[PDB]
Amino acid sequence: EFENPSKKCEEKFKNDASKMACIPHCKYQYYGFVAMDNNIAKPEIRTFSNVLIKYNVVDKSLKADIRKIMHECAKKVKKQAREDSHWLNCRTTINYYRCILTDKRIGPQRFDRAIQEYDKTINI
Repeated sequence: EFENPSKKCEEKFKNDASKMACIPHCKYQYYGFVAMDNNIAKPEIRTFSNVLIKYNVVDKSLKADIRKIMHECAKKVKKQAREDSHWLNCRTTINYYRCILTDKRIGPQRFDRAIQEYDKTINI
C-alpha cells in the first residue's frame, strides 16, 4: 500500500506534540528538498528548483537565480540552527521555507500549490 508523503508523514506524527513542525520536515525529506541528515546541498537544490520551475512558480529563465538564493538560504539556515538546543527538532525545513519565501519573486500561494501537486505524484 503506497501513500503520498503528506499522508505518510501525518500518520508518523499523529501522536506527537511537535507534529506542526515535523510533518512539513518529514515531507520535504521525502520530496528530496532536505537530506535525511538535514543537510541542504547541490542535489537537494537541484531537485527543489526543478519542481518549482516545472510548476511555473517562477519563470524557467530564473533557474540560476533561484538556485543561488537556495544556496544562500541553506547557509543561513545552517547558521541559524547552530546554537539550537539538542531537543529542537524539524527546524531545518521551517527555516529553509521561510528563507526561500523572503525572495521577493516567489508567491507563497503558488509555491504551496506546486508542492501540494508534486506531493500527489509521489507514491511511497
